[PDB]
Amino acid sequence: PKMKTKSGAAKRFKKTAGGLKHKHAFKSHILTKMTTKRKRQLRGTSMLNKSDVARVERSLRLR
Amino acid sequence: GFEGGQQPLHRRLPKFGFVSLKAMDRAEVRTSELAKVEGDVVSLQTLKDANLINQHVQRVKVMLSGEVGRAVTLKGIAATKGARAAIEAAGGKFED
RNA sequence: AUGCUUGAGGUUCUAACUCUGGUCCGUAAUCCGGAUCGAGGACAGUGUAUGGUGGGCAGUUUGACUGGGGCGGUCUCCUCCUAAAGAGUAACGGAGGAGUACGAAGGUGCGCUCAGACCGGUCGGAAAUCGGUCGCAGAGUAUAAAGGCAAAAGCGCGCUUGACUGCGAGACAGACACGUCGAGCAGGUACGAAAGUAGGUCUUAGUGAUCCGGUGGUUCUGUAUGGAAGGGCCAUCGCUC
RNA sequence: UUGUCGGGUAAGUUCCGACCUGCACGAAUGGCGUAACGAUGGCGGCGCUGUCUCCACCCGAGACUCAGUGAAAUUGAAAUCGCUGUGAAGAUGCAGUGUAUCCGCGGCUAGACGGAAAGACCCCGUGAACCUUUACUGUAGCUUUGCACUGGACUUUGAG
RNA sequence: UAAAAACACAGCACUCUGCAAACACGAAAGUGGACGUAUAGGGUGUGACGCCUGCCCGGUGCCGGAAGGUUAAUUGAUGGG
RNA sequence: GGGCUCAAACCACACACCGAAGCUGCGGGUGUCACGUAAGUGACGCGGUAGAGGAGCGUUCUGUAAGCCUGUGAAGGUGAGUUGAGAAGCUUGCUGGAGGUAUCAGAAGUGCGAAUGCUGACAUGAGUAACGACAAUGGGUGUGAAAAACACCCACGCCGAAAGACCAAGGGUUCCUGCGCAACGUUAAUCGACGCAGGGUUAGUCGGUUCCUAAGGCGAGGCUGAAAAGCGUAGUCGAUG
RNA sequence: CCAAACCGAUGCAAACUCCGAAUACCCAGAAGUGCCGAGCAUGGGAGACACACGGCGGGUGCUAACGUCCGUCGUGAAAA
RNA sequence: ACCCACUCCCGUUGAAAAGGUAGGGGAUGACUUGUGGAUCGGAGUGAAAGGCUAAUCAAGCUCGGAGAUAGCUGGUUCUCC
RNA sequence: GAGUCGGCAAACAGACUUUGAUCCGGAGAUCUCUGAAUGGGGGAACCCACCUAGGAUAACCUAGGUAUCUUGUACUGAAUCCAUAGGUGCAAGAGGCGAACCAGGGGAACUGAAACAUCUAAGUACCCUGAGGAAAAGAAAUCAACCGAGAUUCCCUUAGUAGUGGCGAGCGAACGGGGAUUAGCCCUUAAGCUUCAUUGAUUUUAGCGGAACGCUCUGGAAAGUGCGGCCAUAGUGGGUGAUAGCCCCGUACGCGAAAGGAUCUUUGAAGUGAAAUCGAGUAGGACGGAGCACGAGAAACUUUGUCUGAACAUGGGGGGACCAUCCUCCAAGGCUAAAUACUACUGACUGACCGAUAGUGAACCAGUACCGUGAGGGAAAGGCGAAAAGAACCCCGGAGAGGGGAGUGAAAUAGAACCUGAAACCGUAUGCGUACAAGCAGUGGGAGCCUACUUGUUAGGUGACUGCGUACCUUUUGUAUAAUGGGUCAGCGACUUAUAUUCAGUGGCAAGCUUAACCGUAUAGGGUAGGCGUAGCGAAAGCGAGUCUUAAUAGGGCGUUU
Ligand SMILES: [Mg+2]
Ligand SMILES: [Mg+2]
Ligand SMILES: [Mg+2]
Ligand SMILES: [Mg+2]
Ligand SMILES: [Mg+2]
Ligand SMILES: [Mg+2]
Ligand SMILES: [Mg+2]
Ligand SMILES: [Mg+2]
Ligand SMILES: [Mg+2]
Ligand SMILES: [Mg+2]
Ligand SMILES: [Mg+2]
Ligand SMILES: [Mg+2]
Ligand SMILES: [Mg+2]
Ligand SMILES: [Mg+2]
Ligand SMILES: [Mg+2]
Ligand SMILES: [Mg+2]
Ligand SMILES: [Mg+2]
Ligand SMILES: [Mg+2]
Ligand SMILES: [Mg+2]
Ligand SMILES: [Mg+2]
Ligand SMILES: [Mg+2]
Ligand SMILES: [Mg+2]
Ligand SMILES: [Mg+2]
Ligand SMILES: [Mg+2]
Ligand SMILES: [Mg+2]
Ligand SMILES: [Mg+2]
Ligand SMILES: [Mg+2]
Ligand SMILES: [Mg+2]
Ligand SMILES: [Mg+2]
Ligand SMILES: [Mg+2]
Ligand SMILES: [Mg+2]
Ligand SMILES: [Mg+2]
Ligand SMILES: [Mg+2]
Ligand SMILES: [Mg+2]
Ligand SMILES: [Mg+2]
Ligand SMILES: [Mg+2]
Ligand SMILES: [Mg+2]
Ligand SMILES: [Mg+2]
Ligand SMILES: [Mg+2]
Ligand SMILES: [Mg+2]
Ligand SMILES: [Mg+2]
Ligand SMILES: [Mg+2]
Ligand SMILES: [Mg+2]
Ligand SMILES: [Mg+2]
Ligand SMILES: [Mg+2]
Ligand SMILES: [Mg+2]
Ligand SMILES: [Mg+2]
Ligand SMILES: [Mg+2]
Ligand SMILES: [Mg+2]
Ligand SMILES: [Mg+2]
Ligand SMILES: [Mg+2]
Ligand SMILES: [Mg+2]
Ligand SMILES: [Mg+2]
Ligand SMILES: [Mg+2]
Ligand SMILES: [Mg+2]
Ligand SMILES: [Mg+2]
Ligand SMILES: [Mg+2]
Ligand SMILES: [Mg+2]
Ligand SMILES: [Mg+2]
Ligand SMILES: [Mg+2]
Ligand SMILES: [Mg+2]
Ligand SMILES: [Mg+2]
Ligand SMILES: [Mg+2]
Ligand SMILES: [Mg+2]
Ligand SMILES: [Mg+2]
Ligand SMILES: [Mg+2]
Ligand SMILES: [Mg+2]
Ligand SMILES: [Mg+2]
Ligand SMILES: [Mg+2]
Ligand SMILES: [Mg+2]
Ligand SMILES: [Mg+2]
Ligand SMILES: [Mg+2]
Ligand SMILES: [Mg+2]
Ligand SMILES: [Mg+2]
Ligand SMILES: [Mg+2]
Ligand SMILES: [Mg+2]
Ligand SMILES: [Mg+2]
Ligand SMILES: [Mg+2]
Ligand SMILES: [Mg+2]
Ligand SMILES: [Mg+2]
Ligand SMILES: [Mg+2]
Ligand SMILES: [Mg+2]
Ligand SMILES: [Mg+2]
Ligand SMILES: [Mg+2]
Ligand SMILES: [Mg+2]
Ligand SMILES: [Mg+2]
Ligand SMILES: [Mg+2]
Ligand SMILES: [Mg+2]
Ligand SMILES: [Mg+2]
Ligand SMILES: [Mg+2]
Repeated sequence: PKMKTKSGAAKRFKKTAGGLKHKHAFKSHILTKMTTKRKRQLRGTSMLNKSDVARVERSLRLR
Repeated sequence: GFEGGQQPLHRRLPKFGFVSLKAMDRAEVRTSELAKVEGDVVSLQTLKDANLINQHVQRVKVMLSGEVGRAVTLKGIAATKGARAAIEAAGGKFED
């Protein structure tokens, strides 16, 4: 049968021309103790690291 | 996704965004594709006849990608500033 | 209060219901059913909903390291040594700390320089405050150690909120996720006459991913449409996980 | 701890009697006694004896030989010695050396880490089973009340 | 591979049970208890007999009580959208 | 180890020689680069587990193939020779007696020594242990191919609350007679509960059946239960009586 | 009769340092040699994550162990 | 007699998947025994040993789910570079 | 249309048949006993009855009837007056079996989640019920989205998307589109369906005819060799003594039914659909469940165990909380073909399927033998030859077993345990070696001897003596290891397949490429719905060679020059 994409991976990794976007960790619930610089530089999307692409590419059924 | 029992990357990172249900009926037609339509009038049904958009597509937008070969009329189809200039440069026109 | 809707206890009544009570019949029959008498009686009992109880029974969990295992200890973070003069580097190797604190103990401008000793001096003594000489950091630096500290980074005072918002060239570090430093630009400030300084604290510990839920905003979305709900985005809260 | 004392023996870690310092007895998970009973545990004696000193002789049945029939476990292949070393650390097989003509039969079990059973002890596996409980989460059953089956009346009970 | 000191036992005691008994097997009907009826029946412990069986009710269980607190389904006042 | 002492020990120096799959020589193969638009030359390489990369052999089937080979001898089997770096190929003697398959492609149940692998055959142990109650045999005669075991006779020994005679259960022809001995019989067998054939079992009274019931079963209706069913009344079976 | 400080002589120290190499490491330039390449990037396929001994520097142990734990090199692993 | 199974020896590829010889216990009883019947798989039955339920028992056998799962052990077949 | 009395499996007997047998097909007759088993009983294949009618006089015989339940009907009929319950007769029907498919009731666990409880496995396995050749469903109180579609069922897509999920492992749509089929009828009573006539068509169950070849060589035998022909709407069929278009049976093609079955049809007849008359304990609601992809979630919708409970087209349902507006439909009554599922069974055809350890467990007297109390488990075992021509006769031997001749046959070492006839393993014969010699048994060197021709620079066999040398596999840091595995041989025995997908190689086409289902005198061609690509950025609205962040057109992220 056809391959089933991992639901959790698809909710965290958007495919754009240029890689897979994802948000950052450590921005959820303990933020007063974090500097503004740290919280501002942990904001936005980012491309997936080279070493994690094949693993995530397999979690999604794109390989 | 199995990392040996370590918290997997597909669970360390947060879920984000929502999918757009409103964007499931839309399509983008390049200016290089407008000349492949039949009958000199580019429309919703005429683009489906030319097999340039899917049958379910309900709203179309034209963006500047390629050269408009021939003058055509865009009837009920939106366009970008660059696409609109290119279409009218080739002799085309827009209708509501 | 004559009269009026209806809750909760009690006492009666019989007509539901119950009888593993008598009698008659089906019937050649201790089942059963019907009739009738008697006894209870809206109770009991059963369905459904609900609280309690419940190893009677079931499904399971009950960590790892480890000079075998168990017992004891340890598990994350910081400092020193091991560590072989770049970085890194193990042992149930040798030693200590952390799970905070501070709206001032932050910023700035201005000003100052400790510890200790000796001599003199009311209580006053080894040691309190005062004066003088030496002293030159042996003090201090919220806190463990190490590395720093004269433009003191130590101490005092005035004014303050830069413990700002968006960012960010470029690096260090690094399996990843995280982490560290940061010139400069814009906005808006504070202190200073000004050049300037300020994106916390001399530095290095003081910490916890995701999911889920909560709160404040939001030009996003809104299952016919307009709303709304719900969702997204930004900010933030809840783990001795 | 074979406690100490007494008895029993030539000599008694056992036994019997006692002491009390009961590591850590104790009163229906009964305490302490107790005639009778026991293929019950411990200890002593008489008798009796090949149990033993210490074995001898004898009688049957095997073993042994002949004729007939005819298994077994095991087995990588064998031209399958000792010793001292070496070596995955205890050697028929390696090194050095010694001894040693070839092949049976009766015997014996020192070795072939001899055969037999993928050690049962021990540890491990995010194995199993069954058992326990104030482990967790459930649950049969038992129990509480609401509603239904389920009604009449009279009386103590709030607001309209 | 264990015949025993284990189990049973007569006797003892505690407790439950008023009969459609408790209790047990059964989705239930029914059946056992028992064609019995507290001198009976079940469960529990002890274990002929003799002398006896002491103290503790704090814990847990069981029994009794119900003033107070807390407490389910249910009902739906009120407030906020 | 033998043995060794102006050493065959030790110290110093020197000149020889031995010694490897190292190096060189000679012949061959192969990898990668470069020159070659060629055959080939040049240089440097060529131990190897896990593992990656490359290039092949062979087997069965399909197409090529209504072809080709084949009774003047196919496949298979068993020897010999020969060719290639190898998997392997080719030629041929014998056996065999009717099928085989060139070449190039295409498909795979495609290659075995291990799995205490599975099935069959056959070894080793080994002509070894054993021949199943230590109640016991001896002789004569016969028959027979053959007699310790069969039959008969004369003796001996064993059981005799059985090792004798029965009834039941269970078995099922094993009973008797003729013929027979391959296998079966733990040896032989002429003998047999063995092989082939024939024969043999006679009931009013024995035992069943029939009559009657116990425990218990089933059970019309009936009561109960998701269904399947459970229970049970009237009945109807059910001996061990 | 003991003894602070100071003075002089005199030793020790992984967690002492007024000093302080060799090496090693980082960077730049340069010749030749690389077997035709060493370097880096991207991608396809892994295996491996039980190591052992020897030397050297160490901890630990008794400067015991064919011990144990690191660093570093060599060999075995996988090499006759 | 019958039922049983305390001791020794033998036997242990046994005559025997639990026996035999010699001794041993009960032997009118809570006895032994035949025939028929009832109770069984989280179930029965148990003078209680986790005993027994067809040489099988801390949950029988048989078929099915089923090729359960096996981070474990074993094995994995022609050639060359 | 000439043989026959079935097979193992023949031998003698006795017969039948051109007065048409055997054989094949249709229709009849008979059809013991058991089994739903049905008169009662029962340990299946057995025991015991009764009633009616007839016929025997003895101890019976023939024929029929005698189960239960449901439906209907008739007669009777309690407690209890009428009744009713009950009882008796009659008529019709049912029961049981069968591999799968269908609808429904009940419903696991292992497993996965690298533990495990929610979840998964899965509404699966299994148990049970009912029906039919199909079943079910089915004619919008349905979607959609302001445009419209127009019952049901099935296939391909949409799409592993939306969503769901200890947001873990997993589960997983719909809208829309392309197809296959096409059908709608009624409750003011129909389309249909069933049965019985009836009119014609086929079809099935036996059969008939069916072309055309000779010589020659080898050979046991010709179909093969060589030469020369003929048939073909028949040429790659099976046999026949080796390989056959022309030898036989067949094949293409053309005919054929007394009788039965079946399917289409044309009319007719009743029967049914049939619930009557438009849907009330219904819609809605509360609680607890189940299903919807949806696990309570903000949870619509369906369904119902408990409890309640409307309106009447000026009404009601839905459009995924909910409200308003709009759109769309009319529930609580029914019937309905086709496309779809399956094959225990029958026939034909086919296979880059097997070929006796394979293929069914079973090629053979196989669900047998055997094992088990039983449920159940469950084998092994094919080949003489063309033809039995299966060995007359003689000899040894026990009137044996087995052999030696003879004979048959092409061949007997094809002799019945029979094609071929491998290996392990066991022998006999010959050659060489071997009884002073230590070990993975070989390898390097090497004398002698023997054999054969090539007569010694040869081939083969053996191999004294001597250097070196501790099997293999596995597993390991490391194995001669005294670690593992193998007694040996022969046969079998382990990286497959499907569907999605990525990368590489090699092709087609190229800003395009490609179809799926499906259609298709069918590997063609059509079908371009869909998928991928030609544009990105952003969570998204959106903008777009840009976009996002931001006050910022500044910086920065990603993208754009193929
Ligand atoms: Mg947030
Ligand atoms: Mg299209
Ligand atoms: Mg009640
Ligand atoms: Mg438990
Ligand atoms: Mg489980
Ligand atoms: Mg551990
Ligand atoms: Mg360093
Ligand atoms: Mg260093
Ligand atoms: Mg003073
Ligand atoms: Mg002073
Ligand atoms: Mg400070
Ligand atoms: Mg809306
Ligand atoms: Mg919001
Ligand atoms: Mg004493
Ligand atoms: Mg004493
Ligand atoms: Mg006690
Ligand atoms: Mg007491
Ligand atoms: Mg006692
Ligand atoms: Mg006794
Ligand atoms: Mg002998
Ligand atoms: Mg030794
Ligand atoms: Mg011996
Ligand atoms: Mg052993
Ligand atoms: Mg083991
Ligand atoms: Mg015993
Ligand atoms: Mg007791
Ligand atoms: Mg030399
Ligand atoms: Mg050499
Ligand atoms: Mg060389
Ligand atoms: Mg050369
Ligand atoms: Mg080399
Ligand atoms: Mg190599
Ligand atoms: Mg072949
Ligand atoms: Mg083999
Ligand atoms: Mg192998
Ligand atoms: Mg022997
Ligand atoms: Mg012997
Ligand atoms: Mg013997
Ligand atoms: Mg005998
Ligand atoms: Mg003989
Ligand atoms: Mg007798
Ligand atoms: Mg006889
Ligand atoms: Mg014999
Ligand atoms: Mg006989
Ligand atoms: Mg019954
Ligand atoms: Mg009945
Ligand atoms: Mg009877
Ligand atoms: Mg009797
Ligand atoms: Mg350099
Ligand atoms: Mg590891
Ligand atoms: Mg490691
Ligand atoms: Mg190491
Ligand atoms: Mg070591
Ligand atoms: Mg080690
Ligand atoms: Mg290795
Ligand atoms: Mg006695
Ligand atoms: Mg026990
Ligand atoms: Mg047993
Ligand atoms: Mg179990
Ligand atoms: Mg399964
Ligand atoms: Mg398995
Ligand atoms: Mg009958
Ligand atoms: Mg019957
Ligand atoms: Mg009456
Ligand atoms: Mg039926
Ligand atoms: Mg799991
Ligand atoms: Mg039918
Ligand atoms: Mg139908
Ligand atoms: Mg409309
Ligand atoms: Mg013909
Ligand atoms: Mg032939
Ligand atoms: Mg209606
Ligand atoms: Mg409803
Ligand atoms: Mg509704
Ligand atoms: Mg809506
Ligand atoms: Mg309708
Ligand atoms: Mg077979
Ligand atoms: Mg064969
Ligand atoms: Mg002849
Ligand atoms: Mg043949
Ligand atoms: Mg043969
Ligand atoms: Mg000699
Ligand atoms: Mg020897
Ligand atoms: Mg040689
Ligand atoms: Mg040697
Ligand atoms: Mg080891
Ligand atoms: Mg070695
Ligand atoms: Mg070995
Ligand atoms: Mg050995
Ligand atoms: Mg072995």
